[PDB]
Amino acid sequence: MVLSEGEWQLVLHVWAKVEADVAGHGQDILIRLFKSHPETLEKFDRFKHLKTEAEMKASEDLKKHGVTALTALGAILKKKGHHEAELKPLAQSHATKHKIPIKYLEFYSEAIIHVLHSRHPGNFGADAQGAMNKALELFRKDIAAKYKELGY
Ligand code: HEM
Repeated sequence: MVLSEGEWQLVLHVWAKVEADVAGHGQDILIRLFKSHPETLEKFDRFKHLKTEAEMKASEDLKKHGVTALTALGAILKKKGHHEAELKPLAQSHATKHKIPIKYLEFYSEAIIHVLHSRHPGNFGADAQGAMNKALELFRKDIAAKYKELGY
Protein backbone atom coordinates (compact mmCIF):
# COMPACT_ATOMS: atom_id res chain seq x y z
CA MET A 1 0.00 0.00 0.00
CA VAL A 2 1.15 3.42 -1.07
CA LEU A 3 -1.40 6.21 -1.28
CA SER A 4 -1.64 8.10 -4.58
CA GLU A 5 -1.05 11.88 -4.61
CA GLY A 6 -4.78 12.18 -5.20
CA GLU A 7 -5.50 10.14 -2.06
CA TRP A 8 -3.00 12.20 -0.02
CA GLN A 9 -4.72 15.39 -1.18
CA LEU A 10 -8.01 14.15 0.14
CA VAL A 11 -6.56 13.18 3.48
CA LEU A 12 -4.69 16.44 3.96
CA HIS A 13 -7.62 18.54 2.77
CA VAL A 14 -9.80 17.18 5.50
CA TRP A 15 -6.97 17.29 8.00
CA ALA A 16 -6.53 21.02 7.43
CA LYS A 17 -10.19 21.42 8.43
CA VAL A 18 -9.59 19.35 11.63
CA GLU A 19 -6.79 21.74 12.46
CA ALA A 20 -9.31 24.60 12.94
CA ASP A 21 -10.33 22.92 16.19
CA VAL A 22 -7.78 20.28 17.17
CA ALA A 23 -9.01 20.30 20.77
CA GLY A 24 -12.69 19.70 19.98
CA HIS A 25 -11.77 16.93 17.56
CA GLY A 26 -9.41 15.26 20.08
CA GLN A 27 -12.20 15.28 22.72
CA ASP A 28 -14.78 13.86 20.39
CA ILE A 29 -12.40 11.12 19.18
CA LEU A 30 -11.26 9.98 22.64
CA ILE A 31 -14.80 10.05 23.94
CA ARG A 32 -16.01 7.94 21.00
CA LEU A 33 -13.12 5.54 21.52
CA PHE A 34 -13.84 5.16 25.26
CA LYS A 35 -17.58 4.73 24.79
CA SER A 36 -17.34 2.32 21.90
CA HIS A 37 -14.48 0.38 23.35
CA PRO A 38 -14.37 0.65 27.17
CA GLU A 39 -11.28 -1.52 27.42
CA THR A 40 -9.38 1.39 25.85
CA LEU A 41 -10.21 3.72 28.72
CA GLU A 42 -8.72 1.24 31.14
CA LYS A 43 -5.29 1.68 29.49
CA PHE A 44 -5.27 5.27 30.63
CA ASP A 45 -4.51 5.64 34.34
CA ARG A 46 -5.01 9.35 33.78
CA PHE A 47 -8.61 8.98 32.68
CA LYS A 48 -10.00 5.78 34.13
CA HIS A 49 -11.81 7.61 36.91
CA LEU A 50 -14.13 9.11 34.23
CA LYS A 51 -17.42 7.20 34.31
CA THR A 52 -19.86 9.26 32.18
CA GLU A 53 -19.71 11.09 28.89
CA ALA A 54 -20.45 14.36 30.64
CA GLU A 55 -17.44 13.75 32.99
CA MET A 56 -15.28 13.07 29.92
CA LYS A 57 -16.46 16.26 28.19
CA ALA A 58 -15.70 18.25 31.39
CA SER A 59 -12.13 16.98 31.77
CA GLU A 60 -9.59 19.58 30.73
CA ASP A 61 -6.85 16.99 31.02
CA LEU A 62 -8.58 14.69 28.52
CA LYS A 63 -8.79 17.65 26.08
CA LYS A 64 -5.10 18.28 26.60
CA HIS A 65 -4.25 14.65 25.80
CA GLY A 66 -6.51 14.77 22.68
CA VAL A 67 -4.52 17.72 21.40
CA THR A 68 -1.29 15.79 22.02
CA ALA A 69 -2.43 12.72 20.17
CA LEU A 70 -3.95 14.54 17.21
CA THR A 71 -0.99 16.84 16.81
CA ALA A 72 1.35 13.74 16.55
CA LEU A 73 -1.09 12.18 14.04
CA GLY A 74 -1.14 15.32 11.99
CA ALA A 75 2.61 15.36 11.78
CA ILE A 76 2.60 11.76 10.58
CA LEU A 77 -0.05 12.39 7.92
CA LYS A 78 1.81 15.38 6.53
CA LYS A 79 4.82 13.13 5.88
CA LYS A 80 2.69 11.31 3.31
CA GLY A 81 3.99 7.90 4.23
CA HIS A 82 7.60 9.04 4.86
CA HIS A 83 7.01 8.86 8.59
CA GLU A 84 9.65 6.46 9.81
CA ALA A 85 11.10 8.94 12.28
CA GLU A 86 7.76 9.91 13.71
CA LEU A 87 6.60 6.30 14.11
CA LYS A 88 9.54 4.83 15.91
CA PRO A 89 9.09 6.59 19.21
CA LEU A 90 5.37 6.22 19.11
CA ALA A 91 5.54 2.50 18.42
CA GLN A 92 8.17 2.03 21.19
CA SER A 93 6.14 3.84 23.82
CA HIS A 94 2.82 2.26 22.79
CA ALA A 95 4.13 -1.27 22.70
CA THR A 96 6.50 -1.19 25.68
CA LYS A 97 5.21 1.46 28.13
CA HIS A 98 1.48 1.97 27.39
CA LYS A 99 0.82 -1.65 26.28
CA ILE A 100 -1.57 -0.82 23.50
CA PRO A 101 -2.62 -3.74 21.26
CA ILE A 102 -2.75 -3.14 17.51
CA LYS A 103 -6.35 -3.89 17.59
CA TYR A 104 -6.84 -0.84 19.82
CA LEU A 105 -5.20 1.25 17.10
CA GLU A 106 -7.87 -0.06 14.73
CA PHE A 107 -10.54 1.14 17.21
CA TYR A 108 -8.72 4.52 17.33
CA SER A 109 -8.86 4.70 13.50
CA GLU A 110 -12.61 3.96 13.53
CA ALA A 111 -13.17 6.78 16.04
CA ILE A 112 -11.22 9.26 13.93
CA ILE A 113 -13.15 8.37 10.82
CA HIS A 114 -16.47 8.58 12.58
CA VAL A 115 -15.72 12.00 14.03
CA LEU A 116 -14.42 13.39 10.72
CA HIS A 117 -17.63 12.22 9.15
CA SER A 118 -19.77 14.00 11.81
CA ARG A 119 -17.88 17.26 11.59
CA HIS A 120 -16.98 17.55 7.86
CA PRO A 121 -19.64 15.82 5.73
CA GLY A 122 -18.89 18.02 2.61
CA ASN A 123 -15.16 17.43 2.78
CA PHE A 124 -15.47 13.85 3.86
CA GLY A 125 -17.44 11.94 1.33
CA ALA A 126 -16.77 8.39 0.32
CA ASP A 127 -13.64 9.14 -1.61
CA ALA A 128 -12.03 11.03 1.28
CA GLN A 129 -13.21 8.39 3.80
CA GLY A 130 -11.52 5.75 1.66
CA ALA A 131 -8.27 7.68 1.39
CA MET A 132 -8.23 8.41 5.15
CA ASN A 133 -8.82 4.75 5.91
CA LYS A 134 -5.92 3.85 3.66
CA ALA A 135 -3.63 6.35 5.41
CA LEU A 136 -4.67 5.11 8.86
CA GLU A 137 -4.16 1.46 7.71
CA LEU A 138 -0.69 2.30 6.45
CA PHE A 139 0.09 3.80 9.89
CA ARG A 140 -1.20 0.67 11.59
CA LYS A 141 0.71 -1.67 9.24
CA ASP A 142 3.96 0.17 10.00
CA ILE A 143 3.38 0.31 13.77
CA ALA A 144 2.51 -3.40 13.72
CA ALA A 145 5.85 -4.21 12.03
CA LYS A 146 7.64 -2.30 14.82
CA TYR A 147 5.60 -4.15 17.50
CA LYS A 148 6.66 -7.47 15.91
CA GLU A 149 10.32 -6.42 16.02
CA LEU A 150 9.96 -5.64 19.74
CA GLY A 151 8.09 -8.91 20.37
CA TYR A 152 4.67 -7.42 20.93
C1 HEM B 1 -3.57 7.47 16.10
C2 HEM B 1 -3.13 6.76 17.13
C3 HEM B 1 -2.35 7.32 18.29
C4 HEM B 1 -1.54 8.41 18.41
C5 HEM B 1 -1.11 9.37 17.35
C6 HEM B 1 -1.14 8.52 19.79
C7 HEM B 1 -0.29 9.53 20.26
C8 HEM B 1 0.20 9.59 21.54
C9 HEM B 1 1.16 10.53 21.96
C10 HEM B 1 1.77 11.54 21.01
C11 HEM B 1 1.40 10.29 23.29
C12 HEM B 1 2.41 11.02 24.15
C13 HEM B 1 3.83 10.56 23.90
C14 HEM B 1 4.04 9.07 24.08
O1 HEM B 1 3.85 8.59 25.21
O2 HEM B 1 4.35 8.33 23.08
C15 HEM B 1 0.56 9.22 23.71
C16 HEM B 1 0.50 8.70 24.96
C17 HEM B 1 -0.38 7.67 25.27
N1 HEM B 1 -1.19 6.99 24.42
FE1 HEM B 1 -1.42 7.24 22.54
N2 HEM B 1 -1.68 7.54 20.48
C18 HEM B 1 -2.43 6.77 19.66
C19 HEM B 1 -3.18 5.64 20.00
C20 HEM B 1 -3.43 5.20 21.33
C21 HEM B 1 -4.43 4.32 21.71
C22 HEM B 1 -5.36 3.61 20.76
C23 HEM B 1 -4.35 4.15 23.09
C24 HEM B 1 -5.20 3.32 24.01
C25 HEM B 1 -6.21 2.59 23.59
C26 HEM B 1 -3.25 4.97 23.53
C27 HEM B 1 -2.84 5.16 24.84
C28 HEM B 1 -1.89 6.13 25.22
C29 HEM B 1 -1.46 6.26 26.62
C30 HEM B 1 -1.96 5.46 27.82
C31 HEM B 1 -0.57 7.24 26.66
C32 HEM B 1 0.12 7.74 27.93
C33 HEM B 1 -0.80 8.85 28.45
C34 HEM B 1 -0.43 9.43 29.80
O3 HEM B 1 -0.61 8.81 30.88
O4 HEM B 1 -0.01 10.57 29.86
N3 HEM B 1 -2.79 5.65 22.46
N4 HEM B 1 -0.17 8.78 22.61
